[PDB]
Amino acid sequence: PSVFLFPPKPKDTLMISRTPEVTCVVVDVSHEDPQVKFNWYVDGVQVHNAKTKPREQQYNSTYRVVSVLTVLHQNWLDGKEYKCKVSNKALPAPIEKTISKAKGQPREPQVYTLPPSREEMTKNQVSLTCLVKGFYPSDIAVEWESNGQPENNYKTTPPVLDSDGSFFLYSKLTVDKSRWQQGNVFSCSVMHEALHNHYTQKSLSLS
Amino acid sequence: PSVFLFPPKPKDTLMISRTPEVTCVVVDVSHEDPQVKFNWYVDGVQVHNAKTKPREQQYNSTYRVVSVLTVLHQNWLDGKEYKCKVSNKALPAPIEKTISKAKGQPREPQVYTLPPSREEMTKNQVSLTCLVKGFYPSDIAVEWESNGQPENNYKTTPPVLDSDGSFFLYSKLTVDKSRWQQGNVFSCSVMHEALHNHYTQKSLSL
Ligand SMILES: *[C@@H]1O[C@H](CO[C@H]2O[C@@H](C)[C@@H](O)[C@@H](O)[C@@H]2O)[C@@H](O[C@@H]2O[C@H](CO)[C@@H](O[C@@H]3O[C@H](CO[C@H]4O[C@H](CO)[C@@H](O)[C@H](O)[C@@H]4O[C@@H]4O[C@H](CO)[C@@H](O)[C@H](O)[C@H]4NC(C)=O)[C@@H](O)[C@H](O[C@H]4O[C@H](CO)[C@@H](O)[C@H](O)[C@@H]4O[C@@H]4O[C@H](CO)[C@@H](O)[C@H](O)[C@H]4NC(C)=O)[C@@H]3O)[C@H](O)[C@H]2NC(C)=O)[C@H](O)[C@H]1NC(C)=O
Ligand SMILES: *[C@@H]1O[C@H](CO[C@H]2O[C@@H](C)[C@@H](O)[C@@H](O)[C@@H]2O)[C@@H](O[C@@H]2O[C@H](CO)[C@@H](O[C@@H]3O[C@H](CO[C@H]4O[C@H](CO)[C@@H](O)[C@H](O)[C@@H]4O[C@@H]4O[C@H](CO)[C@@H](O)[C@H](O)[C@H]4NC(C)=O)[C@@H](O)[C@H](O[C@H]4O[C@H](CO)[C@@H](O)[C@H](O)[C@@H]4O[C@H]4O[C@H](CO)[C@@H](O)[C@H](O)[C@H]4NC(C)=O)[C@@H]3O)[C@H](O)[C@H]2NC(C)=O)[C@H](O)[C@H]1NC(C)=O
Repeated sequence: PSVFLFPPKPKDTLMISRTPEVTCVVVDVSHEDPQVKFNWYVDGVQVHNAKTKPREQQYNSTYRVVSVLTVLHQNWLDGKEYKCKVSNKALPAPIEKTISKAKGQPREPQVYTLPPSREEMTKNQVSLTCLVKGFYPSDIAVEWESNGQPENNYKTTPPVLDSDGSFFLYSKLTVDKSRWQQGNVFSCSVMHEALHNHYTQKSLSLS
Repeated sequence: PSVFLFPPKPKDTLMISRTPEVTCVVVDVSHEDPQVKFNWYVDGVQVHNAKTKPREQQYNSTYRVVSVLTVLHQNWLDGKEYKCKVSNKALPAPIEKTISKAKGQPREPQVYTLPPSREEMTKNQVSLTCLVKGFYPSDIAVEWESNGQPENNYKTTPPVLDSDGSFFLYSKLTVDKSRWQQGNVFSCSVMHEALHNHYTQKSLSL
Protein backbone atom coordinates (compact mmCIF):
# COMPACT_ATOMS: atom_id res chain seq x y z
CA PRO A 1 0.00 0.00 0.00
CA SER A 2 1.53 3.30 -1.07
CA VAL A 3 0.37 6.84 -0.32
CA PHE A 4 1.18 9.99 -2.29
CA LEU A 5 0.23 13.51 -1.20
CA PHE A 6 -0.49 16.17 -3.85
CA PRO A 7 -0.58 19.92 -3.27
CA PRO A 8 -2.96 22.38 -4.95
CA LYS A 9 -1.93 24.04 -8.19
CA PRO A 10 -0.07 27.37 -7.98
CA LYS A 11 -3.04 29.28 -9.38
CA ASP A 12 -5.60 27.65 -7.12
CA THR A 13 -4.27 29.35 -3.99
CA LEU A 14 -3.63 32.67 -5.67
CA MET A 15 -7.15 33.23 -6.95
CA ILE A 16 -10.02 33.47 -4.47
CA SER A 17 -12.38 32.28 -7.20
CA ARG A 18 -10.45 29.07 -7.82
CA THR A 19 -10.73 26.04 -5.52
CA PRO A 20 -7.42 24.81 -4.02
CA GLU A 21 -7.16 21.26 -2.76
CA VAL A 22 -4.80 18.71 -1.21
CA THR A 23 -5.21 15.21 -2.59
CA CYS A 24 -4.29 11.97 -0.91
CA VAL A 25 -3.82 9.01 -3.22
CA VAL A 26 -3.42 5.40 -2.05
CA VAL A 27 -2.35 2.76 -4.51
CA ASP A 28 -1.97 -1.00 -4.09
CA VAL A 29 -4.80 -1.58 -1.64
CA SER A 30 -5.10 -5.38 -1.91
CA HIS A 31 -8.30 -6.97 -3.21
CA GLU A 32 -8.72 -8.83 0.08
CA ASP A 33 -8.74 -5.93 2.57
CA PRO A 34 -10.11 -2.94 0.57
CA GLN A 35 -10.98 -1.06 3.75
CA VAL A 36 -9.17 2.28 3.92
CA LYS A 37 -9.57 4.93 6.60
CA PHE A 38 -8.49 8.55 6.16
CA ASN A 39 -7.76 11.00 8.96
CA TRP A 40 -6.88 14.62 8.17
CA TYR A 41 -4.84 17.12 10.13
CA VAL A 42 -4.20 20.81 9.56
CA ASP A 43 -1.29 21.61 11.88
CA GLY A 44 -1.94 18.42 13.83
CA VAL A 45 -5.61 19.18 14.39
CA GLN A 46 -8.67 17.38 12.94
CA VAL A 47 -8.27 13.70 13.80
CA HIS A 48 -12.05 14.28 13.81
CA ASN A 49 -12.53 14.75 10.03
CA ALA A 50 -13.09 18.02 8.14
CA LYS A 51 -14.33 18.76 4.65
CA THR A 52 -12.85 15.41 3.52
CA LYS A 53 -14.21 13.29 0.64
CA PRO A 54 -13.23 9.71 -0.49
CA ARG A 55 -14.52 7.55 -3.43
CA GLU A 56 -13.12 4.00 -4.23
CA GLN A 57 -11.94 2.24 -7.50
CA GLN A 58 -10.30 -0.94 -8.97
CA TYR A 59 -7.23 -1.49 -11.20
CA ASN A 60 -4.50 -3.94 -12.33
CA SER A 61 -4.97 -6.28 -9.36
CA THR A 62 -5.18 -3.74 -6.51
CA TYR A 63 -7.37 -0.87 -5.31
CA ARG A 64 -6.95 2.89 -5.52
CA VAL A 65 -8.56 5.24 -3.01
CA VAL A 66 -8.57 9.01 -3.31
CA SER A 67 -9.41 11.48 -0.57
CA VAL A 68 -9.74 15.22 -1.26
CA LEU A 69 -9.33 18.08 1.23
CA THR A 70 -10.28 21.56 0.04
CA VAL A 71 -7.99 24.12 1.65
CA LEU A 72 -8.30 27.83 2.45
CA HIS A 73 -6.10 30.05 0.26
CA GLN A 74 -4.74 31.84 3.33
CA ASN A 75 -4.21 28.64 5.33
CA TRP A 76 -2.00 27.43 2.50
CA LEU A 77 -0.33 30.80 2.01
CA ASP A 78 0.20 30.99 5.78
CA GLY A 79 2.26 27.80 5.60
CA LYS A 80 -0.18 25.54 7.41
CA GLU A 81 0.66 21.83 7.20
CA TYR A 82 -1.71 19.12 5.94
CA LYS A 83 -1.49 15.56 7.12
CA CYS A 84 -3.19 12.59 5.46
CA LYS A 85 -3.30 9.48 7.63
CA VAL A 86 -4.04 6.21 5.84
CA SER A 87 -5.02 3.21 7.92
CA ASN A 88 -5.49 -0.22 6.37
CA LYS A 89 -5.99 -3.55 8.19
CA ALA A 90 -3.38 -5.05 5.88
CA LEU A 91 -0.85 -2.52 7.21
CA PRO A 92 1.62 -2.90 10.15
CA ALA A 93 1.00 0.70 11.17
CA PRO A 94 -0.81 3.66 9.60
CA ILE A 95 1.04 5.61 6.92
CA GLU A 96 1.16 9.37 7.26
CA LYS A 97 2.15 11.95 4.64
CA THR A 98 2.33 15.71 5.13
CA ILE A 99 2.63 18.64 2.76
CA SER A 100 2.66 22.46 2.66
CA LYS A 101 4.33 25.29 0.84
CA ALA A 102 8.11 25.35 1.20
CA LYS A 103 9.35 27.14 4.33
CA GLY A 104 10.99 30.48 3.63
CA GLN A 105 10.14 34.15 3.27
CA PRO A 106 8.34 35.04 -0.03
CA ARG A 107 10.45 37.01 -2.51
CA GLU A 108 8.83 39.01 -5.30
CA PRO A 109 9.53 37.70 -8.81
CA GLN A 110 11.20 40.08 -11.28
CA VAL A 111 9.62 39.68 -14.73
CA TYR A 112 11.49 40.92 -17.82
CA THR A 113 10.63 40.55 -21.52
CA LEU A 114 13.34 39.65 -24.02
CA PRO A 115 12.97 40.14 -27.81
CA PRO A 116 14.55 37.67 -30.29
CA SER A 117 18.22 37.68 -31.36
CA ARG A 118 19.02 39.40 -34.66
CA GLU A 119 20.45 36.09 -35.84
CA GLU A 120 17.11 34.31 -35.37
CA MET A 121 14.85 36.70 -37.25
CA THR A 122 16.18 34.98 -40.38
CA LYS A 123 13.89 32.04 -39.66
CA ASN A 124 10.12 31.74 -40.18
CA GLN A 125 9.57 31.76 -36.42
CA VAL A 126 11.24 33.61 -33.55
CA SER A 127 11.47 33.36 -29.77
CA LEU A 128 9.97 35.89 -27.38
CA THR A 129 11.51 35.32 -23.93
CA CYS A 130 10.09 36.18 -20.50
CA LEU A 131 12.57 36.03 -17.63
CA VAL A 132 11.20 35.57 -14.11
CA LYS A 133 13.84 35.64 -11.39
CA GLY A 134 14.36 36.07 -7.66
CA PHE A 135 11.05 34.52 -6.58
CA TYR A 136 10.30 32.17 -3.67
CA PRO A 137 8.77 29.76 -3.09
CA SER A 138 8.96 28.04 -6.48
CA ASP A 139 5.17 27.80 -6.76
CA ILE A 140 4.38 29.98 -9.74
CA ALA A 141 2.39 30.28 -12.97
CA VAL A 142 3.34 31.81 -16.38
CA GLU A 143 1.20 32.57 -19.44
CA TRP A 144 1.24 34.40 -22.77
CA GLU A 145 -1.28 36.61 -24.55
CA SER A 146 -0.95 38.80 -27.68
CA ASN A 147 -4.43 40.26 -27.99
CA GLY A 148 -7.52 39.46 -25.95
CA GLN A 149 -6.56 35.78 -26.14
CA PRO A 150 -3.94 33.17 -25.12
CA GLU A 151 -0.92 32.21 -27.23
CA ASN A 152 -0.66 28.44 -27.14
CA ASN A 153 2.75 27.77 -28.65
CA TYR A 154 5.02 28.42 -25.67
CA LYS A 155 7.00 26.47 -23.09
CA THR A 156 8.18 27.24 -19.60
CA THR A 157 11.29 25.69 -18.11
CA PRO A 158 10.84 24.34 -14.63
CA PRO A 159 11.98 26.60 -11.80
CA VAL A 160 15.71 26.63 -11.07
CA LEU A 161 17.44 27.33 -7.74
CA ASP A 162 19.60 30.42 -8.17
CA SER A 163 22.72 31.26 -6.10
CA ASP A 164 20.30 33.56 -4.23
CA GLY A 165 18.27 30.63 -3.01
CA SER A 166 15.41 32.34 -4.82
CA PHE A 167 13.96 30.81 -7.97
CA PHE A 168 14.16 31.66 -11.66
CA LEU A 169 12.75 30.31 -14.92
CA TYR A 170 12.18 31.16 -18.57
CA SER A 171 9.07 30.87 -20.68
CA LYS A 172 9.61 30.82 -24.45
CA LEU A 173 6.79 31.90 -26.73
CA THR A 174 7.15 30.96 -30.38
CA VAL A 175 5.61 33.32 -32.93
CA ASP A 176 5.49 33.33 -36.72
CA LYS A 177 8.30 35.74 -37.61
CA SER A 178 5.73 37.43 -39.85
CA ARG A 179 3.61 38.43 -36.83
CA TRP A 180 6.36 39.80 -34.59
CA GLN A 181 7.22 42.12 -37.49
CA GLN A 182 3.64 43.36 -38.00
CA GLY A 183 4.35 45.27 -34.78
CA ASN A 184 2.25 42.92 -32.65
CA VAL A 185 2.54 43.22 -28.88
CA PHE A 186 2.75 40.25 -26.55
CA SER A 187 2.82 39.86 -22.80
CA CYS A 188 3.53 37.21 -20.23
CA SER A 189 1.48 37.06 -17.09
CA VAL A 190 3.21 35.80 -13.97
CA MET A 191 1.20 34.75 -10.91
CA HIS A 192 2.95 34.57 -7.55
CA GLU A 193 2.28 34.89 -3.82
CA ALA A 194 4.69 37.87 -3.72
CA LEU A 195 3.12 39.88 -6.58
CA HIS A 196 0.59 42.65 -5.72
CA ASN A 197 -2.68 40.90 -6.49
CA HIS A 198 -0.76 37.69 -7.02
CA TYR A 199 -0.13 38.97 -10.53
CA THR A 200 2.09 41.24 -12.59
CA GLN A 201 2.51 41.61 -16.34
CA LYS A 202 5.09 42.65 -18.93
CA SER A 203 4.76 43.71 -22.56
CA LEU A 204 7.08 43.09 -25.52
CA SER A 205 6.96 44.64 -29.01
CA LEU A 206 8.96 45.43 -32.15
CA SER A 207 9.56 49.19 -32.09
CA PRO B 1 18.92 -4.69 -2.96
CA SER B 2 17.94 -1.74 -5.16
CA VAL B 3 19.77 -0.94 -8.43
CA PHE B 4 20.00 2.30 -10.45
CA LEU B 5 22.00 2.84 -13.66
CA PHE B 6 23.29 6.29 -14.58
CA PRO B 7 24.43 7.61 -17.98
CA PRO B 8 27.67 9.53 -18.39
CA LYS B 9 27.87 13.33 -18.09
CA PRO B 10 27.24 14.92 -21.54
CA LYS B 11 30.49 16.86 -21.51
CA ASP B 12 32.50 13.64 -20.97
CA THR B 13 31.45 11.87 -24.15
CA LEU B 14 31.94 14.89 -26.39
CA MET B 15 35.67 15.43 -25.66
CA ILE B 16 38.30 12.67 -25.74
CA SER B 17 40.14 14.69 -23.07
CA ARG B 18 37.62 13.38 -20.54
CA THR B 19 36.55 9.85 -19.77
CA PRO B 20 32.82 8.95 -19.93
CA GLU B 21 31.44 6.37 -17.53
CA VAL B 22 28.27 4.35 -16.89
CA THR B 23 27.79 4.40 -13.12
CA CYS B 24 25.80 1.50 -11.58
CA VAL B 25 24.54 2.40 -8.07
CA VAL B 26 23.02 -0.20 -5.68
CA VAL B 27 21.38 1.02 -2.47
CA ASP B 28 20.18 -0.47 0.81
CA VAL B 29 22.50 -3.49 1.03
CA SER B 30 22.39 -5.12 4.48
CA HIS B 31 25.20 -5.59 6.99
CA GLU B 32 24.51 -9.32 7.14
CA ASP B 33 24.09 -9.45 3.38
CA PRO B 34 27.10 -7.63 1.83
CA GLN B 35 29.34 -9.30 -0.71
CA VAL B 36 28.07 -7.39 -3.73
CA LYS B 37 29.09 -8.65 -7.18
CA PHE B 38 28.88 -6.99 -10.62
CA ASN B 39 28.93 -7.86 -14.34
CA TRP B 40 28.94 -5.47 -17.30
CA TYR B 41 27.68 -6.24 -20.81
CA VAL B 42 28.03 -3.98 -23.85
CA ASP B 43 25.72 -5.22 -26.61
CA GLY B 44 25.72 -8.72 -25.19
CA VAL B 45 29.48 -9.35 -25.11
CA GLN B 46 31.52 -9.31 -21.90
CA VAL B 47 30.18 -11.46 -19.08
CA HIS B 48 33.57 -11.70 -17.37
CA ASN B 49 35.18 -8.67 -15.69
CA ALA B 50 35.55 -5.91 -18.27
CA LYS B 51 37.31 -2.63 -17.40
CA THR B 52 35.31 -1.95 -14.23
CA LYS B 53 36.16 -0.72 -10.72
CA PRO B 54 33.73 -0.56 -7.75
CA ARG B 55 34.14 0.36 -4.05
CA GLU B 56 33.09 2.31 -0.91
CA GLN B 57 29.91 2.14 1.20
CA GLN B 58 28.53 3.17 4.63
CA TYR B 59 25.21 5.07 4.80
CA ASN B 60 22.15 5.67 6.99
CA SER B 61 22.28 2.03 8.18
CA THR B 62 22.74 0.39 4.77
CA TYR B 63 25.34 -0.01 2.01
CA ARG B 64 25.68 1.15 -1.61
CA VAL B 65 28.23 -0.69 -3.73
CA VAL B 66 28.67 1.73 -6.64
CA SER B 67 30.43 0.19 -9.66
CA VAL B 68 31.95 2.31 -12.46
CA LEU B 69 32.68 1.52 -16.08
CA THR B 70 34.90 3.43 -18.51
CA VAL B 71 33.05 4.33 -21.69
CA LEU B 72 34.31 4.84 -25.23
CA HIS B 73 32.92 8.15 -26.52
CA GLN B 74 32.28 6.43 -29.88
CA ASN B 75 30.67 3.38 -28.29
CA TRP B 76 28.23 5.51 -26.31
CA LEU B 77 27.54 8.01 -29.10
CA ASP B 78 26.83 5.17 -31.53
CA GLY B 79 24.27 3.83 -29.08
CA LYS B 80 25.78 0.64 -27.67
CA GLU B 81 23.65 -0.84 -24.88
CA TYR B 82 25.31 -0.94 -21.44
CA LYS B 83 24.02 -3.63 -19.09
CA CYS B 84 24.79 -3.72 -15.36
CA LYS B 85 24.03 -7.15 -13.86
CA VAL B 86 24.07 -7.11 -10.05
CA SER B 87 24.01 -10.27 -7.88
CA ASN B 88 23.19 -10.51 -4.15
CA LYS B 89 22.36 -13.23 -1.59
CA ALA B 90 19.67 -11.18 0.15
CA LEU B 91 18.17 -10.69 -3.30
CA PRO B 92 15.40 -13.00 -4.68
CA ALA B 93 16.90 -13.01 -8.19
CA PRO B 94 19.60 -11.31 -10.28
CA ILE B 95 18.44 -7.72 -10.85
CA GLU B 96 19.33 -5.87 -14.04
CA LYS B 97 19.30 -2.42 -15.62
CA THR B 98 20.30 -1.40 -19.14
CA ILE B 99 20.69 1.93 -20.92
CA SER B 100 21.87 3.48 -24.17
CA LYS B 101 21.75 7.07 -25.31
CA ALA B 102 18.41 8.50 -26.38
CA LYS B 103 17.70 7.18 -29.87
CA GLY B 104 16.86 9.38 -32.83
CA GLN B 105 18.46 11.49 -35.53
CA PRO B 106 20.65 14.02 -33.75
CA ARG B 107 19.84 17.66 -34.29
CA GLU B 108 22.34 20.50 -34.08
CA PRO B 109 21.36 23.20 -31.56
CA GLN B 110 20.78 26.87 -32.35
CA VAL B 111 22.50 29.21 -29.93
CA TYR B 112 21.33 32.83 -29.49
CA THR B 113 22.57 35.29 -26.87
CA LEU B 114 20.35 38.02 -25.42
CA PRO B 115 21.17 41.37 -23.73
CA PRO B 116 19.80 42.08 -20.25
CA SER B 117 16.40 43.79 -20.35
CA ARG B 118 16.24 47.57 -20.33
CA GLU B 119 14.14 47.16 -17.22
CA GLU B 120 16.83 45.14 -15.45
CA MET B 121 19.30 47.97 -16.02
CA THR B 122 18.12 49.34 -12.68
CA LYS B 123 19.90 46.77 -10.52
CA ASN B 124 23.52 46.38 -9.39
CA GLN B 125 23.58 43.18 -11.44
CA VAL B 126 22.36 42.07 -14.85
CA SER B 127 21.35 38.89 -16.66
CA LEU B 128 23.16 37.65 -19.75
CA THR B 129 20.94 35.11 -21.45
CA CYS B 130 21.75 32.22 -23.72
CA LEU B 131 19.03 30.42 -25.61
CA VAL B 132 19.61 26.96 -27.02
CA LYS B 133 16.97 25.10 -29.02
CA GLY B 134 16.47 22.56 -31.77
CA PHE B 135 18.79 19.98 -30.25
CA TYR B 136 18.42 16.25 -29.89
CA PRO B 137 19.13 14.21 -27.89
CA SER B 138 18.96 16.28 -24.68
CA ASP B 139 22.53 15.62 -23.50
CA ILE B 140 24.20 19.01 -23.55
CA ALA B 141 26.86 21.08 -21.76
CA VAL B 142 26.67 24.91 -21.51
CA GLU B 143 29.41 27.26 -20.18
CA TRP B 144 30.32 30.99 -20.11
CA GLU B 145 33.54 32.91 -20.67
CA SER B 146 35.03 36.38 -20.68
CA ASN B 147 38.17 37.13 -22.77
CA GLY B 148 39.54 33.64 -22.23
CA GLN B 149 38.58 33.30 -18.56
CA PRO B 150 35.69 31.21 -17.03
CA GLU B 151 32.48 32.56 -15.48
CA ASN B 152 31.23 31.11 -12.20
CA ASN B 153 27.97 32.88 -11.41
CA TYR B 154 25.63 31.36 -13.98
CA LYS B 155 22.77 28.88 -13.81
CA THR B 156 21.34 26.72 -16.60
CA THR B 157 17.81 25.41 -16.77
CA PRO B 158 17.55 21.71 -17.64
CA PRO B 159 16.49 20.48 -21.13
CA VAL B 160 12.79 20.96 -21.86
CA LEU B 161 10.81 19.26 -24.68
CA ASP B 162 9.59 21.66 -27.32
CA SER B 163 6.64 21.13 -29.67
CA ASP B 164 8.76 19.49 -32.40
CA GLY B 165 10.32 16.77 -30.27
CA SER B 166 13.50 18.82 -30.00
CA PHE B 167 14.82 20.29 -26.76
CA PHE B 168 15.72 23.77 -25.58
CA LEU B 169 17.08 25.32 -22.39
CA TYR B 170 18.31 28.71 -21.20
CA SER B 171 21.55 29.54 -19.46
CA LYS B 172 21.77 32.69 -17.34
CA LEU B 173 24.95 34.49 -16.37
CA THR B 174 24.78 37.04 -13.57
CA VAL B 175 27.19 39.96 -13.97
CA ASP B 176 27.85 43.39 -12.52
CA LYS B 177 26.03 46.09 -14.44
CA SER B 178 29.41 47.84 -14.58
CA ARG B 179 31.19 45.04 -16.48
CA TRP B 180 28.34 45.18 -18.97
CA GLN B 181 28.71 48.96 -19.09
CA GLN B 182 32.48 48.78 -19.65
CA GLY B 183 31.68 46.89 -22.84
CA ASN B 184 33.23 43.58 -21.81
CA VAL B 185 32.48 40.63 -24.08
CA PHE B 186 30.93 37.48 -22.73
CA SER B 187 30.53 34.25 -24.61
CA CYS B 188 28.13 31.32 -24.38
CA SER B 189 29.73 27.92 -24.98
CA VAL B 190 27.60 24.99 -26.08
CA MET B 191 28.75 21.38 -26.31
CA HIS B 192 26.55 18.93 -28.16
CA GLU B 193 26.83 15.85 -30.36
CA ALA B 194 25.42 17.45 -33.54
CA LEU B 195 27.75 20.50 -33.49
CA HIS B 196 30.78 20.62 -35.75
CA ASN B 197 33.70 19.66 -33.47
CA HIS B 198 31.10 19.06 -30.74
CA TYR B 199 31.35 22.75 -29.91
CA THR B 200 30.01 26.19 -30.77
CA GLN B 201 30.56 29.56 -29.12
CA LYS B 202 28.37 32.68 -29.21
CA SER B 203 29.20 36.16 -27.92
CA LEU B 204 27.41 39.10 -26.36
CA SER B 205 28.42 42.60 -25.25
CA LEU B 206 27.31 46.21 -25.03
C1 LIG C 1 -1.25 -1.17 -10.04
O1 LIG C 1 -2.03 -0.17 -10.70
C2 LIG C 1 -1.90 1.17 -10.15
C3 LIG C 1 -2.57 2.08 -11.17
O2 LIG C 1 -1.88 1.95 -12.43
C4 LIG C 1 -2.35 2.78 -13.45
O3 LIG C 1 -1.45 2.79 -14.58
C5 LIG C 1 -1.97 2.24 -15.82
C6 LIG C 1 -0.82 2.18 -16.81
C7 LIG C 1 -2.61 0.86 -15.57
O4 LIG C 1 -1.63 -0.07 -15.15
C8 LIG C 1 -3.73 0.97 -14.51
O5 LIG C 1 -3.53 -0.02 -13.50
C9 LIG C 1 -3.76 2.35 -13.86
O6 LIG C 1 -4.33 3.30 -14.76
C10 LIG C 1 -0.42 1.59 -9.98
O7 LIG C 1 -0.35 2.82 -9.24
C11 LIG C 1 0.77 3.61 -9.46
O8 LIG C 1 1.63 3.45 -8.34
C12 LIG C 1 2.86 4.20 -8.47
C13 LIG C 1 3.71 3.85 -7.27
O9 LIG C 1 4.69 2.90 -7.61
C14 LIG C 1 2.56 5.71 -8.58
O10 LIG C 1 3.79 6.42 -8.82
C15 LIG C 1 3.93 7.67 -8.25
O11 LIG C 1 3.41 8.65 -9.17
C16 LIG C 1 3.47 10.00 -8.64
C17 LIG C 1 2.85 10.92 -9.68
O12 LIG C 1 1.50 10.50 -9.93
C18 LIG C 1 0.76 11.50 -10.57
O13 LIG C 1 1.06 11.60 -11.95
C19 LIG C 1 0.80 10.41 -12.72
C20 LIG C 1 1.20 10.71 -14.15
O14 LIG C 1 2.62 10.78 -14.27
C21 LIG C 1 -0.68 9.99 -12.58
O15 LIG C 1 -0.89 8.73 -13.19
C22 LIG C 1 -1.05 9.90 -11.10
O16 LIG C 1 -2.42 9.60 -10.96
C23 LIG C 1 -0.72 11.23 -10.40
O17 LIG C 1 -1.46 12.30 -11.02
C24 LIG C 1 -1.82 13.36 -10.21
O18 LIG C 1 -3.03 13.00 -9.53
C25 LIG C 1 -3.52 14.03 -8.64
C26 LIG C 1 -4.81 13.50 -8.06
O19 LIG C 1 -5.76 13.26 -9.09
C27 LIG C 1 -3.78 15.33 -9.41
O20 LIG C 1 -4.13 16.37 -8.49
C28 LIG C 1 -2.55 15.76 -10.23
O21 LIG C 1 -2.90 16.84 -11.07
C29 LIG C 1 -2.06 14.60 -11.08
N1 LIG C 1 -0.85 14.97 -11.79
C30 LIG C 1 -0.73 14.70 -13.08
C31 LIG C 1 0.52 15.20 -13.79
O22 LIG C 1 -1.58 14.06 -13.72
C32 LIG C 1 4.92 10.40 -8.34
O23 LIG C 1 4.94 11.67 -7.70
C33 LIG C 1 5.61 9.37 -7.46
O24 LIG C 1 7.02 9.66 -7.44
C34 LIG C 1 7.56 10.08 -6.21
O25 LIG C 1 7.69 9.01 -5.28
C35 LIG C 1 8.58 7.95 -5.70
C36 LIG C 1 8.59 6.92 -4.59
O26 LIG C 1 7.60 5.93 -4.82
C37 LIG C 1 9.98 8.51 -6.00
O27 LIG C 1 10.79 7.48 -6.56
C38 LIG C 1 9.90 9.68 -6.99
O28 LIG C 1 11.19 10.25 -7.17
C39 LIG C 1 8.93 10.73 -6.45
O29 LIG C 1 9.44 11.25 -5.21
C40 LIG C 1 8.80 12.37 -4.74
O30 LIG C 1 9.59 13.51 -5.05
C41 LIG C 1 8.91 14.73 -4.74
C42 LIG C 1 9.73 15.86 -5.32
O31 LIG C 1 9.89 15.70 -6.72
C43 LIG C 1 8.66 14.82 -3.23
O32 LIG C 1 7.89 15.98 -2.94
C44 LIG C 1 7.91 13.57 -2.74
O33 LIG C 1 7.85 13.56 -1.32
C45 LIG C 1 8.57 12.28 -3.23
N2 LIG C 1 7.71 11.14 -2.95
C46 LIG C 1 7.84 10.45 -1.82
C47 LIG C 1 7.00 10.88 -0.64
O34 LIG C 1 8.60 9.48 -1.72
C48 LIG C 1 5.40 7.95 -8.00
O35 LIG C 1 6.10 7.80 -9.22
C49 LIG C 1 1.58 5.97 -9.73
O36 LIG C 1 1.18 7.34 -9.72
C50 LIG C 1 0.34 5.08 -9.59
N3 LIG C 1 -0.50 5.21 -10.76
C51 LIG C 1 -1.66 5.86 -10.66
C52 LIG C 1 -2.21 6.49 -11.94
O37 LIG C 1 -2.28 5.95 -9.61
C53 LIG C 1 0.40 0.49 -9.30
O38 LIG C 1 1.77 0.87 -9.26
C54 LIG C 1 0.22 -0.78 -10.12
N4 LIG C 1 1.08 -1.86 -9.68
C55 LIG C 1 1.24 -2.13 -8.39
C56 LIG C 1 0.64 -3.42 -7.88
O39 LIG C 1 1.86 -1.38 -7.62
C1 LIG D 1 19.06 5.15 3.37
O1 LIG D 1 19.77 6.19 2.69
C2 LIG D 1 19.85 6.05 1.24
C3 LIG D 1 20.34 7.38 0.72
O2 LIG D 1 19.48 8.43 1.22
C4 LIG D 1 20.00 9.73 1.20
O3 LIG D 1 19.19 10.64 1.95
C5 LIG D 1 19.12 10.38 3.38
C6 LIG D 1 18.26 9.14 3.60
C7 LIG D 1 20.52 10.32 4.02
O4 LIG D 1 20.42 9.78 5.33
C8 LIG D 1 21.51 9.47 3.21
O5 LIG D 1 21.28 8.09 3.44
C9 LIG D 1 21.45 9.78 1.71
O6 LIG D 1 21.99 11.07 1.47
C10 LIG D 1 18.46 5.76 0.61
O7 LIG D 1 18.62 5.33 -0.76
C11 LIG D 1 17.96 6.11 -1.70
O8 LIG D 1 17.03 5.30 -2.42
C12 LIG D 1 16.19 6.08 -3.30
C13 LIG D 1 15.19 5.13 -3.94
O9 LIG D 1 15.84 3.99 -4.46
C14 LIG D 1 17.05 6.83 -4.34
O10 LIG D 1 16.23 7.68 -5.16
C15 LIG D 1 16.36 7.47 -6.52
O11 LIG D 1 17.21 8.49 -7.06
C16 LIG D 1 17.53 8.25 -8.45
C17 LIG D 1 18.46 9.36 -8.88
O12 LIG D 1 19.72 9.22 -8.22
C18 LIG D 1 20.56 10.29 -8.49
O13 LIG D 1 20.04 11.54 -8.02
C19 LIG D 1 19.95 11.66 -6.58
C20 LIG D 1 19.35 13.02 -6.28
O14 LIG D 1 18.86 13.63 -7.46
C21 LIG D 1 21.34 11.50 -5.96
O15 LIG D 1 21.23 11.55 -4.55
C22 LIG D 1 21.95 10.16 -6.39
O16 LIG D 1 23.27 10.05 -5.88
C23 LIG D 1 21.96 10.03 -7.92
O17 LIG D 1 22.90 10.94 -8.51
C24 LIG D 1 23.61 10.46 -9.60
O18 LIG D 1 24.74 9.73 -9.11
C25 LIG D 1 25.58 9.19 -10.16
C26 LIG D 1 26.72 8.44 -9.48
O19 LIG D 1 27.06 9.03 -8.23
C27 LIG D 1 26.10 10.32 -11.06
O20 LIG D 1 26.87 9.78 -12.12
C28 LIG D 1 24.93 11.11 -11.62
O21 LIG D 1 25.40 12.20 -12.40
C29 LIG D 1 24.07 11.63 -10.48
N1 LIG D 1 22.94 12.36 -11.01
C30 LIG D 1 22.43 13.39 -10.34
C31 LIG D 1 21.00 13.27 -9.87
O22 LIG D 1 23.08 14.40 -10.09
C32 LIG D 1 16.26 8.25 -9.29
O23 LIG D 1 16.58 7.85 -10.61
C33 LIG D 1 15.20 7.31 -8.72
O24 LIG D 1 13.96 7.53 -9.41
C34 LIG D 1 13.66 6.53 -10.32
O25 LIG D 1 13.18 5.35 -9.69
C35 LIG D 1 11.92 5.50 -9.00
C36 LIG D 1 11.62 4.19 -8.31
O26 LIG D 1 12.34 4.09 -7.08
C37 LIG D 1 10.83 5.94 -9.98
O27 LIG D 1 9.61 6.15 -9.28
C38 LIG D 1 11.27 7.23 -10.66
O28 LIG D 1 10.28 7.66 -11.58
C39 LIG D 1 12.64 7.04 -11.35
O29 LIG D 1 12.59 6.08 -12.44
C40 LIG D 1 11.45 5.92 -13.22
O30 LIG D 1 11.18 7.16 -13.92
C41 LIG D 1 12.21 7.52 -14.87
C42 LIG D 1 11.83 8.88 -15.45
O31 LIG D 1 10.97 8.74 -16.57
C43 LIG D 1 12.34 6.44 -15.94
O32 LIG D 1 13.35 6.80 -16.87
C44 LIG D 1 12.68 5.10 -15.28
O33 LIG D 1 12.73 4.08 -16.27
C45 LIG D 1 11.63 4.76 -14.22
N2 LIG D 1 12.01 3.52 -13.55
C46 LIG D 1 11.93 3.38 -12.23
C47 LIG D 1 13.21 3.03 -11.50
O34 LIG D 1 10.88 3.52 -11.60
C48 LIG D 1 15.00 7.52 -7.22
O35 LIG D 1 14.38 8.78 -6.98
C49 LIG D 1 18.12 7.67 -3.61
O36 LIG D 1 18.97 8.30 -4.55
C50 LIG D 1 18.93 6.77 -2.69
N3 LIG D 1 19.94 7.53 -1.98
C51 LIG D 1 20.98 8.03 -2.63
C52 LIG D 1 21.25 9.52 -2.47
O37 LIG D 1 21.71 7.35 -3.36
C53 LIG D 1 17.63 4.74 1.40
O38 LIG D 1 16.30 4.72 0.89
C54 LIG D 1 17.61 5.13 2.88
N4 LIG D 1 16.80 4.24 3.68
C55 LIG D 1 16.28 3.13 3.16
C56 LIG D 1 14.80 3.15 2.80
O39 LIG D 1 16.94 2.11 2.97
